[PDB]
Amino acid sequence: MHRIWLMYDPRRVMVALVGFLAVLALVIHFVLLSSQRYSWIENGTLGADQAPVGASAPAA
Amino acid sequence: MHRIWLMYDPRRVMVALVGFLAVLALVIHFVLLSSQRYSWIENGTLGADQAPVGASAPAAAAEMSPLPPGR
Amino acid sequence: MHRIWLMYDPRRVMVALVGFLAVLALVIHFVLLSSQRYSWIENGTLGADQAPVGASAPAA
Amino acid sequence: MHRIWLMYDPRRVMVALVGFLAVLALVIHFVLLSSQRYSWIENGTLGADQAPVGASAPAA
Amino acid sequence: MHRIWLMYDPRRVMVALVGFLAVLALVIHFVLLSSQRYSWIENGTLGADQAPVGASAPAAAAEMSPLPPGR
Amino acid sequence: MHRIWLMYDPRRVMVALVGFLAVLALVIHFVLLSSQRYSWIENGTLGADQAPVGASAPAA
Amino acid sequence: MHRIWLMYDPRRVMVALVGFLAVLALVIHFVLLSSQRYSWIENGTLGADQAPVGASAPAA
Amino acid sequence: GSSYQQAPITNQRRMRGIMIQSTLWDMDRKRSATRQRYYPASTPANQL
Amino acid sequence: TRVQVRTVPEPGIFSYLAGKFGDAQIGPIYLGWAGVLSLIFGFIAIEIIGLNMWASVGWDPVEFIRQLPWLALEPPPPQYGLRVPPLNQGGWYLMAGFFLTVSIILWWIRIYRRARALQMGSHLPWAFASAIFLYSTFFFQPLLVGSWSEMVPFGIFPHLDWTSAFSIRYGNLYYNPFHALSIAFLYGSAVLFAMHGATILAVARMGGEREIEQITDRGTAAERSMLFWRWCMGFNATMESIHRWAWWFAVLTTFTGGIGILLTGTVVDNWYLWGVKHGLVAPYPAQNQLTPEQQDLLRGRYQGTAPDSFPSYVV
Amino acid sequence: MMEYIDGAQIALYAFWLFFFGLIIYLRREDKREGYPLESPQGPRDGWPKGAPKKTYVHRDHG
Amino acid sequence: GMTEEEARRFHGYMVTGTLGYVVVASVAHFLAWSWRPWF
Amino acid sequence: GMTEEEARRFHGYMVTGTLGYVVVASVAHFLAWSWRPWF
Amino acid sequence: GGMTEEEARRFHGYMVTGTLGYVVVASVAHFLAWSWRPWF
Amino acid sequence: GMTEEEARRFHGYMVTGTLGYVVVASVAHFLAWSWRPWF
Amino acid sequence: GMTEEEARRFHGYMVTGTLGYVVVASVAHFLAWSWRPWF
Amino acid sequence: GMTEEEARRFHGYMVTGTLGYVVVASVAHFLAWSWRPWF
Amino acid sequence: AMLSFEKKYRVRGGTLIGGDLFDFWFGPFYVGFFGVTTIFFVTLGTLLCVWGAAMGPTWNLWQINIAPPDLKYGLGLAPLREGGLWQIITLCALGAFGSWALRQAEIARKLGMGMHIPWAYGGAILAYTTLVVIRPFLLGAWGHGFPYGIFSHLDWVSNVGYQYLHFHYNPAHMIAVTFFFTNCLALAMHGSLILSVTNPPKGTPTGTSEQENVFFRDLLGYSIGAIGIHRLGLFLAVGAAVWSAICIVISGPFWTQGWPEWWNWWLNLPIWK
Ligand SMILES: CCCCCCCCCCCCCC(=O)OC[C@H](COP(=O)(O)OCC(O)COP(=O)(O)OC[C@@H](COC(=O)CCCCCCCCCCCCC)OC(=O)CCCCCCCCCCCCC)OC(=O)CCCCCCCCCCCCC
Ligand SMILES: CCCCCCCCCCCCCC(=O)OC[C@H](COP(=O)(O)OCC(O)COP(=O)(O)OC[C@@H](COC(=O)CCCCCCCCCCCCC)OC(=O)CCCCCCCCCCCCC)OC(=O)CCCCCCCCCCCCC
Ligand code: BCL
Ligand code: BCL
Ligand SMILES: CC[C@H]1c2cc3[nH]c4c(c3C)C(=O)[C@H](C(=O)OC)c4c3nc(cc4[nH]c(cc(n2)[C@@H]1C)c(C(C)=O)c4C)[C@@H](C)[C@@H]3CCC(=O)OC/C=C(\C)CCC[C@H](C)CCC[C@H](C)CCCC(C)C
Ligand SMILES: COC(C)(C)C/C=C/C(C)=C/C=C/C(C=O)=C/C=C/C(C)=C/C=C/C=C(C)/C=C/C=C(\C)CC/C=C(C)/C=C/C=C(\C)C(=O)O
Ligand SMILES: COC(C)(C)C/C=C/C(C)=C/C=C/C(C=O)=C/C=C/C(C)=C/C=C/C=C(C)/C=C/C=C(\C)CC/C=C(C)/C=C/C=C(\C)C(=O)O
Ligand SMILES: COC(C)(C)C/C=C/C(C)=C/C=C/C(C)=C/C=C/C(C)=C/C=C\C=C(C)\C=C\C=C(C)\C=C\C=C(C)\C=C\CC(C)(C)OC
Ligand SMILES: CCCCCCCCCCCCO[C@@H]1O[C@H](CO)[C@@H](O[C@H]2O[C@H](CO)[C@@H](O)[C@H](O)[C@H]2O)[C@H](O)[C@H]1O
Ligand SMILES: CCCCCCCCCCCCO[C@@H]1O[C@H](CO)[C@@H](O[C@H]2O[C@H](CO)[C@@H](O)[C@H](O)[C@H]2O)[C@H](O)[C@H]1O
Ligand SMILES: CCCCCCCCCCCCO[C@@H]1O[C@H](CO)[C@@H](O[C@H]2O[C@H](CO)[C@@H](O)[C@H](O)[C@H]2O)[C@H](O)[C@H]1O
Ligand SMILES: CCCCCCCCCCCCO[C@@H]1O[C@H](CO)[C@@H](O[C@H]2O[C@H](CO)[C@@H](O)[C@H](O)[C@H]2O)[C@H](O)[C@H]1O
Ligand SMILES: [Fe+3]
Repeated sequence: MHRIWLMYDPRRVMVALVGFLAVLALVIHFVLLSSQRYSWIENGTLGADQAPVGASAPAA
Repeated sequence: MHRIWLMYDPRRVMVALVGFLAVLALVIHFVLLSSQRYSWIENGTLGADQAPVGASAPAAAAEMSPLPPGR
Repeated sequence: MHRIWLMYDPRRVMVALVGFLAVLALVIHFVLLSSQRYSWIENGTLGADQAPVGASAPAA
Repeated sequence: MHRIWLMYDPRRVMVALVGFLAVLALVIHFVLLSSQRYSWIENGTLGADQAPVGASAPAA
Repeated sequence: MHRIWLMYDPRRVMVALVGFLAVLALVIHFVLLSSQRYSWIENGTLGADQAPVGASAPAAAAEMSPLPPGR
Repeated sequence: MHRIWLMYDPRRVMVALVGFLAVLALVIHFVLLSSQRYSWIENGTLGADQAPVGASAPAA
Repeated sequence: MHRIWLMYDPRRVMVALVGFLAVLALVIHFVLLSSQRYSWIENGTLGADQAPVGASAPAA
Repeated sequence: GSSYQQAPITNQRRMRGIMIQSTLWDMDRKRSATRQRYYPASTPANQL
Repeated sequence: TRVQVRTVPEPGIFSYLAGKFGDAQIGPIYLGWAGVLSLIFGFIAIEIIGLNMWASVGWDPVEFIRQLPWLALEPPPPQYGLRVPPLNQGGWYLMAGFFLTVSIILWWIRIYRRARALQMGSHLPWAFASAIFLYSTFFFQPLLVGSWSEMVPFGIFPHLDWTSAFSIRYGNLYYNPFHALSIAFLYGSAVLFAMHGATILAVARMGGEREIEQITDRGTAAERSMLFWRWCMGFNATMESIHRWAWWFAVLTTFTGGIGILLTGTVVDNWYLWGVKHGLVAPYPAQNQLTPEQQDLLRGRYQGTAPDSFPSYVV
Repeated sequence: MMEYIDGAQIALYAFWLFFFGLIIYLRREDKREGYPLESPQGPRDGWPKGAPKKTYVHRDHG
Repeated sequence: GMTEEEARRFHGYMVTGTLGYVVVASVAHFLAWSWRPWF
Repeated sequence: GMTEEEARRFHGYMVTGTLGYVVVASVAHFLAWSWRPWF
Repeated sequence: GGMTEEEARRFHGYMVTGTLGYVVVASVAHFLAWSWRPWF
Repeated sequence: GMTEEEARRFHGYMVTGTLGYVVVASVAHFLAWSWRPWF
Repeated sequence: GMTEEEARRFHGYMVTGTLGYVVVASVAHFLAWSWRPWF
Repeated sequence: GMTEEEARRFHGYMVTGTLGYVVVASVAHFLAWSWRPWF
Repeated sequence: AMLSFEKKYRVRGGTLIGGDLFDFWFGPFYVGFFGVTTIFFVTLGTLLCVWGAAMGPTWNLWQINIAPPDLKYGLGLAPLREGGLWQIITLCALGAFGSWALRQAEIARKLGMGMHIPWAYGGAILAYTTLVVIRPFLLGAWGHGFPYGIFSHLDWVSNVGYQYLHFHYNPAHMIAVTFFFTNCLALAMHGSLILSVTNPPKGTPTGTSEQENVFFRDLLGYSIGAIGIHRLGLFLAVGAAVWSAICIVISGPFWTQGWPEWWNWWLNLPIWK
């Protein structure tokens, strides 16, 4: 499978890879930080049972 | 692994790295500073037990009818 | 470590460093000046036991 | 230590220094003049025992 | 010290110097003219013990009002 | 001192001077005219003891 | 004194002078016409002691 | 009004912009920014 | 494209000439004495504005960036009229306005002197003078109505708050005919530069962008430009005179604008009612009808002073 | 006094007279090239009559 | 340019015009003063 | 530019004209101070 | 030009050592931060 | 540009003008102090 | 273009100036700490 | 650019002028502190 | 009548549809097939405008007002007196404006010019089509179009702005305004530079490209070049209309709150929330 590095230049791809991973990681952390459930800077010391949960269906 | 520095200019990668680390360090400090638990310039002298903590699930019916604050 | 100055022109490095340090120091002073606890121009004489402290946990 | 002036043109360093110090002096005077404790044009004749302090009066 | 005029063209320096002194003097006169204690055009005839002291409050006047009567 | 006219063309200096004095005189007249005490067009016929005076020290 | 006319083109000086005097005269007439005391088109026939006078000092 | 009485300094806005209460403060409720809206208390040193 | 030339010795006889075109020095970006003073005066104006904005968030540098477009240096209170106001209540405003105004006028002189030194016509400083004229009506109209409170606050969103409130106070600026004319020239300036830019790019293959040559020695690129517009809309300019159409449409934008501002609050206080008087206002069916008791009940008060007390209502 | 006449109406008609004067000026400038027109009935100037052809002098390097 | 003899000639009219203008203004001011003094 | 003796000549007029104008302004302030003093 | 392989080894040796030294002081910074105010 | 002895000459006037200006400013401040002190 | 000799020489000052800066900042922090601790 | 001794001469003025300015500012703070201490 | 150099250029060819059938002139005007369709749509649309004026309350030019239908009619064609007449005129306007752009393309092709002018005019047609077609369609009623009346459409602009409480806060509107203002400055600047080299002060040689390049560099701190200033003017003028189209199409179809509270995202960036 290393023949793929005869098609694509490692110089171009490794920059594009690091860029994509850095952007994806940062997007996920800020999505979680904005949530109630995972606002870990304020609430990280709460136990799992104490952490927020979104509203269930009432079904009635 | 050292051959990565044949693949990229060792002079320029250093500037890119320090620039990245400086921005990340500043971002994390300002995220913390704007928080309540880690607004350390105002509340850094508080002990860990008395530092702020974010809101918690009521762990109950969330329904028990209130009573007024005592006059 | 002095060979590092062969790789980077100190004419460039020191201008960048002095610029960074000056901006950073100004940011830190103004962050302190606008806080309650360290607004030293108005309250610098108070003495540590009666300087402000940010509110302890709401659960108190 | 003087070889810094072989590395930089002193004709530019002096202009940068003079401009930096002039702006810094203006900023500090403006910050103080905007304060209550050091509003010296209005209150400079007050003795230090009755100059303002950034604290609330006891027992209201 | 005279060699400063060999490093800097005095023809350029004097324009900047005059400009700096002009803005500085104008800033200080406008600052004083807007002060309570030193608004000398309105109150310059007051004696030193009659002149305002301590009038540093940021909103000494009403912010919101009609314009003064037109005639 | 006459050698100043070798650095600066007196033809140019004289026009700039006349312009500066015109603007300065206009500013000073306009500042006085919009004052209370020296609004001489409406109130110039008042005697010196009848002319307005700014407020004394408050809270005596 | 006449040599000022060698330093400056009299064509440009006279245009400059006429322009200045025209603007200045127009400004002064409008300032007076806007005033209360000297709004001569409406009140020019009033006697001097019946013409408006601005507010005096607050003696009472 | 006949005459003007100054509010306590803690009731005086730092921001003189007239619409700020609708354009910004309706939506902004950050604690630090909310504190900066008014001047802090200020007392002659002998009264402390 | 993508065969750039690069010139090592000085073009003008990448790089640039150090030399003279007669009185005009070439090389550095020209300031002269008027340019230097303009930058000094203008810098102090910018500093006063920014320091006042930054002080208004209590020197907090995070809030200074976060809130920046809402920050203002705000004009004096209305009851001062034209008198000098307290430093914290518009004294800094008038000081920044003064230094900005001087800085602008010194920049005009700098441009005027440079045009003459390069042996060029005076068209650019008189175009800039039209913009300065509109700017100055934000001083003269507050002067004519008699209060510095009516001036424009320094601030990104705050000056837009003023722009809306000015139209509200004076009863809808759409019915000001000089505002309407100013818009016609503003739109016309976009029409002309779209048409002209597209025209010259459409003949650039034939050397049409060398406009000075096409003015002095009419080529086929000029002829095709003239025939396109003649065949399209029945009349045409020339390679020179299209720049006169351009110049006047830009200049008339701010000139007619300035007249519209000077008339507002001095001659007309409600432009919609002026529109009714002069027949501008289209009729619509009534959305409501008041009874005579409601005409007295629903009149309000003109807005007064803010309450300077905190009433208790002890009852 | 004059009810219907007011200063904003006076100013606006002053602008209209200026503006039509300017359009006439610009149309004269527009005719410094390509005019008089050819026609089957002979030469034509349209209206306003154009300004004349304009001769340019160039900076002497001799 | 101009000759110094022309400048001397021109200056005489320029001074005479300035004086005549100042005279007419001085009468205009004294007329205005008599009708409605400003001090 | 100017010769030094031409600069010398101009400087005499320039100093005298400045000091003359300052003298006239001094008298205008004497008149203003008599009419309505500012201290 | 480019980097010669003996220079690249010298540069890599510094670069890796510097990176790890930075991580070490950041480790102590987190040790101090955690013992002052833990986030879990 | 300018020669050293020519710079020496100019410097003497700059020193003299600066001193004269600071002297006038010192009298202006002491007049202002005697009228209405700021400390 | 640095020589290795100049680079060695410059580095000695850069280390020294950094150490001086860190020392002053260390005294400044301990003054600040003893006046108003942040932990 | 500069020669090495020409830089050495400039450095003498530059250092001494800096330390002179710091000395004047030190007295300014001594006077400000005596008038209204900030700690 | 013809310009003194014109006859040489009046060849056949470059048409898009009609071949040689309409490939002729009428006075100065080129006709062509889209000339014929232009005049058809112009005449029909204008006479229906005059009819809308006739059945309206007045002939006063400023007060004439052909309004769109009520929103209850949705995307149907309303009764003609109830706003269906506005809908017919709108179709005529689109036919005229489209025909005008295609006629310009035939003229440019006949002269060997690039298509820059038709495409630039397309920026104006886009903005019109956004106001009367695209935004009304996304809102679901033709009644969202603006009325045809010299001042009554300014009443529409006024009320649409205040539907969002403070329309100055619309971020695309801020960009569009900046393009309009920058365009007008750039037009004053370019117009002045060409005129001042071609009309130097009396008794001075005619200027050169080098002089306007020198002066422009003193004004902006860079040299744009002769083609660059025309690219800039086209970019600014057309970009203004495109950002105008964006700013109105986001108001209602995509954003429905006040525009000030759109900025809440900036206040809540996590670095300073
Ligand atoms: C309400 C408005 C608000 C707003 C109020 C303010 C608006 C002010 C706008 C002024 C615009 C003037 C533009 C201009 O003059 O440009 C060319 C020239 C430089 O030209 P150059 O080419 O680079 O150099 C050569 C120069 O000499 C010009 O030569 P030129 O061939 O053109 O020939 C002569 C002059 C005409 O000159 C004179 O008239 C001088 C006469 C001197 C007489 C001395 C006394 C002799 C004894 C008396 C004898 C007896 C007989 C008299 O060419 C001109 O035509 C240009 C205009 C000259 C006039 C300058 C403006 C003066 C009037 C200002 C009026 C202010 C408003 C009333 O520029 C200058 O020298 C500077 C102009 C003045 C700027 C002053 C500084 C700005 C204010 C700063 C305020 C600072 C804070 C207070
Ligand atoms: C005049 C004395 C008083 C003066 C004071 C008041 C008015 C001041 C302005 C005076 C301007 C000149 C009027 C004139 O007579 O022009 C003759 C000339 C025709 O070209 P030419 O080179 O001069 O002559 C050649 C021709 O004689 C012989 O060749 P040929 O025999 O092949 O030509 C056929 C002829 C037939 O002649 C006509 O049909 C004349 C038509 C004039 C129509 C004017 C209508 C104005 C009212 C519209 C009210 C609205 C009706 C819907 O020529 C033609 O085929 C005509 C070609 C021109 C087509 C013009 C199209 C409309 C132009 C814009 C209309 C205004 C839009 C607001 O036509 C033109 O150049 C007209 C266009 C020039 C002015 C455009 C100005 C646009 C300003 C827009 C900004 C407005 C901001 C508020
Ligand atoms: C609710 C809001 C109101 C309204 C209120 C106003 C007001 C109020 C004004 C305008 C004005 C204008 N309006 Mg309107 N306007 C509305 C609706 C519109 C609509 C529309 C589609 O609805 C449009 C297209 C316009 C268009 C226009 C322009 C034609 C005109 C400005 C011309 C110009 O170039 O100004 C831009 C140019 C300038 C401001 C000149 C600046 C020149 C100076 C010299 C630049 C100095 C720069 C300086 C050195 C830089 C440093 C500064 C520091 C950072 C501080 N308005 C509605 C009805 N409008 C103006 C006008 O002329 O009114 C008659 C005006 O004052
Ligand atoms: C070129 C020299 C080598 C090196 C050679 C050695 C040698 C030899 C020894 C250690 C030892 C240690 N090294 Mg090591 N070490 C290096 C780089 C590192 C780095 C790093 C970020 O790169 C780190 C975190 C460490 C950390 C450590 C500790 C885990 C360990 C215990 C001593 C100590 O506290 O040192 C504190 C110092 C630091 C955290 C940073 C500075 C490291 C200095 C340059 C290492 C040499 C000094 C040595 C420790 C002095 C005492 C031993 C002598 C033989 C007398 N070394 C470099 C690459 N290291 C010792 C060990 O394993 O003991 C059981 C040991 O004997
Ligand atoms: C015809 C009408 C249009 C118009 C035209 C127009 N504007 C013009 C011109 C023209 C023809 C110019 O020639 C002139 C110009 O210079 O253009 C580049 C200008 C101009 N139009 C401007 C802006 C402008 N024009 C606008 C509008 C308009 N301009 C109209 C649409 C607007 C709007 C829409 O609001 C704005 C904001 C400016 C870019 C410019 C005038 C610049 C000026 O006056 O600057 C004065 C100086 C300052 C602001 C100070 C700057 C301070 C520095 C940033 C400090 C840096 C430190 C400094 C070095 C310290 C000092 C040390 C000393 C030793 C040097
Ligand atoms: C908000 O805070 C607020 C309230 C604002 C408070 C804060 C205020 C602050 C920060 C103030 C700062 C002040 C300051 C520095 O920073 C102040 C520094 C001021 C200085 C340096 C003043 C210097 C003046 C010098 C002058 C006048 C010189 C004149 C020279 C003359 C006349 C001679 C010219 C030469 C001739 C004639 C010879 C020609 C010969 C030739 C050619 C030959 O011989 O060839
Ligand atoms: C919200 O968060 C908030 C609150 C903001 C929290 C903050 C958070 C953060 C992220 C802080 C970051 C801090 C930081 C890094 O990251 C900080 C890094 C600081 C650093 C590196 C400081 C270094 C200073 C070094 C100096 C001064 C050196 C001076 C050297 C001199 C004088 C000698 C010059 C040379 C000479 C004389 C010889 C010439 C000879 C020559 C030429 C020859 O011989 O040739
Ligand atoms: C430390 O340095 C810092 C960091 C502070 C520097 C940074 C500064 C920053 C960030 C500055 C930001 C500035 C901004 C964002 C400014 C925005 C300005 C805007 C949008 C302004 C818009 C319009 C303003 C107008 C039209 C103002 C007009 C004012 C006039 C015409 C005033 C004239 C006053 C005169 C002529 C005279 C006054 C004095 C008199 C004669 C009356 O005497 C008292
Ligand atoms: C070239 C230089 C030209 C300008 C030189 C100006 C020099 C000015 C020197 C100012 C010296 C002040 O000298 C004197 O200081 C003492 C404290 O030491 C002040 O002392 C007084 O005020 C202070 C502060 O309010 C109180 O704390 C103190 O209890 C009280 O006695 C005096 O009010 C002042 O008169
Ligand atoms: C500027 C002068 C115009 C009057 C200004 C107001 C001041 C009133 C007093 C004027 C008295 C006479 O003033 C005096 O005039 C003479 C010429 O006559 C000038 O004389 C000047 O030019 C002459 C040549 O013409 C030189 O030889 C001389 O060295 C030089 O000073 C003086 O500089 C001035 O001091
Ligand atoms: C403020 C810091 C406080 C926390 C402590 C930080 C500890 C930092 C550890 C630094 C250890 C340096 O230890 C070691 O140095 C040598 C040179 O001396 C470097 O050696 C490097 O250059 C040499 C040549 O000189 C090459 O042969 C070698 O391959 C290369 O790695 C190593 O890369 C580094 O591992
Ligand atoms: C208000 C009082 C407090 C502020 C004082 C401000 C001025 C400085 C006071 C000390 C003055 C003497 O200071 C001294 O001047 C001499 C020249 O005379 C400088 O000397 C410098 O130039 C000379 C040649 O001129 C070189 O040979 C020398 O190597 C170089 O250092 C010294 O570097 C400086 O230290
Ligand atoms: Fe062009």
